[PDB]
Amino acid sequence: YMESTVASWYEQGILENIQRNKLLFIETQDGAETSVALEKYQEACENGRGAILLSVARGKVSEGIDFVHHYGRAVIMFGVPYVYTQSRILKARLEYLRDQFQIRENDFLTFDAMRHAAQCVGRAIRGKTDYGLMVFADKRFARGDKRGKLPRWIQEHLTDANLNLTVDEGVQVAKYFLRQMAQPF
Amino acid sequence: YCELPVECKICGLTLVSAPHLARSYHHLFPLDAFQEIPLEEYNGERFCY
Amino acid sequence: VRLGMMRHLYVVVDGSRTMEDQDLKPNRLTCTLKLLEYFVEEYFDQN
Amino acid sequence: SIAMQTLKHMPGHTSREVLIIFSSLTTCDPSNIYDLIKTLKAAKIRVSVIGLSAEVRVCTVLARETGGTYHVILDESHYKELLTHHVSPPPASSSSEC
Amino acid sequence: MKLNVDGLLVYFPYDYIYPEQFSYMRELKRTLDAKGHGVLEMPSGTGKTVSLLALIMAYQRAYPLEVTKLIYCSRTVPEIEKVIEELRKLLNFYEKQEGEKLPFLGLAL
Amino acid sequence: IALNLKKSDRYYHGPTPITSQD
Amino acid sequence: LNLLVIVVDANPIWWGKQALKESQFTLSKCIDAVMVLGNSHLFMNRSNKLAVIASHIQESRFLYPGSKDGKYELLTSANEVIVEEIKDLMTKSDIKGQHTETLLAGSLAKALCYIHRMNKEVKDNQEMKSRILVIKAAEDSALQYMNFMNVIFAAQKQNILIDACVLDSDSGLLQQACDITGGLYLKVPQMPSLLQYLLWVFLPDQDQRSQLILPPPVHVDYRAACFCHRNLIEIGYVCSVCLSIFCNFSPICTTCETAFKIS
Ligand SMILES: [Zn+2]
Ligand SMILES: [Zn+2]
Repeated sequence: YMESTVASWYEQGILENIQRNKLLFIETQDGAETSVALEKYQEACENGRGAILLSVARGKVSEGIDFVHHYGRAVIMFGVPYVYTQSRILKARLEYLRDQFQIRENDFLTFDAMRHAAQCVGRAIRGKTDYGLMVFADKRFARGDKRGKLPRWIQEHLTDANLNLTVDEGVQVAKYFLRQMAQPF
Repeated sequence: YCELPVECKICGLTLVSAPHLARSYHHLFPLDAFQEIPLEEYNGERFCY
Repeated sequence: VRLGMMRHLYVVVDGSRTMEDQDLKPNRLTCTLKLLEYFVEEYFDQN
Repeated sequence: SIAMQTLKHMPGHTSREVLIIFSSLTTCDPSNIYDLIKTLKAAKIRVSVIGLSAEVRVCTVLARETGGTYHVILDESHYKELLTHHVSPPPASSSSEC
Repeated sequence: MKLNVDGLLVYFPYDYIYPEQFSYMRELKRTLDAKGHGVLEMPSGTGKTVSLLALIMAYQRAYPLEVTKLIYCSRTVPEIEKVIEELRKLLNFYEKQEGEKLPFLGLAL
Repeated sequence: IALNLKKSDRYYHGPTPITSQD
Repeated sequence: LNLLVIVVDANPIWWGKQALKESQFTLSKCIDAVMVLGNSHLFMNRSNKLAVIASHIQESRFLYPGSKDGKYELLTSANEVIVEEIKDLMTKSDIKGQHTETLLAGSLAKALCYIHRMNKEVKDNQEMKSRILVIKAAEDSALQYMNFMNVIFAAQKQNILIDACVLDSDSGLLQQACDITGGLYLKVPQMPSLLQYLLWVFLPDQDQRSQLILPPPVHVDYRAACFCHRNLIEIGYVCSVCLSIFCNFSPICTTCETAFKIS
């Protein structure tokens, strides 16, 4: 989906406008290539160029990278991260949890998606009291059950004013939040 | 020259009138803050001095 | 504290695409330039 | 660098300074700005950045490393206030000589 | 910075800490007090880490007969390297607060 | 560097230069 | 709107000496001329407003904050209050041989903050033009230079014209104050006809001053001198800290003694 999305954005002007506005990097299964790209992404963020990092939620980079001020200041999540439900690994795991531990298929599958999303997205806050933004591009996250499965600190900071924002509203609220965070405490 | 203060176009030296320097002396004489008395505090001076 | 009486300052202003943005109420380019004319005058007025 | 190529020839008694009105957070550069920052410190050029709707890393380090300040426009009053504040002469640093 | 934790007064290096840290410590203390396992969540890494170490160290100093050792596990070595430096910092504070060295050893594998 | 002074009264005059029954 | 503030150098030493000298012009007739100017200024336009201040060696006092005689109460009451307030200053005043320099900076300071207060109390529907007419007669003091310069730049910043109508002693800073603020300066040779100068030269406001012919301002000698000798010189050495004109290079400036280096 990432490549398809990037290819679609490359057929369109979207990918050119993005790269023109800020450098962009994309992660792959290769640890070395992603390490270099991530170092270049960070070095781009040190300089005036800045950089954009596109990655797969389940990718090794997401579980290994730590986000800090000016290094992943904002994290975008495109959709609820659901693994391919036809995979035999998922089938065996999910049916066993229902057969032995009695957890429903969609219950655990959503829990693992909610957990993995929060894991990849919540890493924006780590310490030193540095601000960060977490935008979820899916109305699914705004559903009553998904909200309850979301962690309490996210769930309580989340509110109806930012629960079902339009793309434009997200950019406007983000710009305001950035203005409000730039001053000292 | 018609306008001062200005740097010499030749000597590279600043030409200026004495009042222009005094215009900066408030930086050298920072004014002490006056103590606040928001309440009337029985001050008989109804008129502000 | 001690203060540097004489000072030489260069004002750097972006001429980039974002200056045309209506980020404030007026156009950012118009707003910044209008307020800079005031700041430039006040700069000499105080130094 | 264009400012430094000009301010480097200035006398030592005069406070050399730069005020940056930064608008677009993205800025192209031909070389590592950290060398230029180190050069600015050595050149004793006081640099202070004013960011509009942006809290940039390079501007943060540039200001605080050089001893200047980096501020961001909260609102029109904040912008007016920040420029009004910059009208004040810079307080002399312990590294500054008369 | 002495913290009036539920079980005991806990020495802490920073002069100021956020209210949630007190709750997290006094809540976690319940696991020690109840002699049983439990689960909890806290966003901040360093805060929950330093507060955890302070709590468990003070508890261990208070009840060394009850808890002989502390086993801590974290995601990766680069994180572990920072945590063990935070423990050293805490021990440096504790040694300064105590004014003398104590028979205590901690290491990362 | 705090502000320091030794003879400030001289500032009060600038370039300005320099019977009891009456 | 026009706001005219009149400042009278009511120094009892100089005016007393003139009285002892049997001078034709006297403070009473001077205050009376000021009264006529104040009345005629308000008499010129409904929106015209004014204030009057007198100065003494010790301090300065404001002279300004039915129709029994068949005339308007404002003019009549203005005359009475001014006379009563000046008499109070002259009667309630101490005698001191050590202090004789006339106060001016403090008078201008009160006037400027008064003008600023008026500039806020005035309705934004109308614009207010303010001018200060300084009627100096007695000697100035060097200590006043710093404080006088403060009010001079404040008046310039706040666009207040300082019009100087000198009687006897010509203060170099006063002739500078008007020039810096764009006000006029004149020294009357015929003190008894002071009121004619007021009505012809000082009565017209800036708008009227532009559309009218008046004698060009006297050349202002912006003297500069080193603080060590106070001698007039064309080249002086200032420092980026004390900003004081020294006579020659020194490793330490006597006002601060900062560690300058040879160069
Ligand atoms: Zn000096
Ligand atoms: Zn000399």
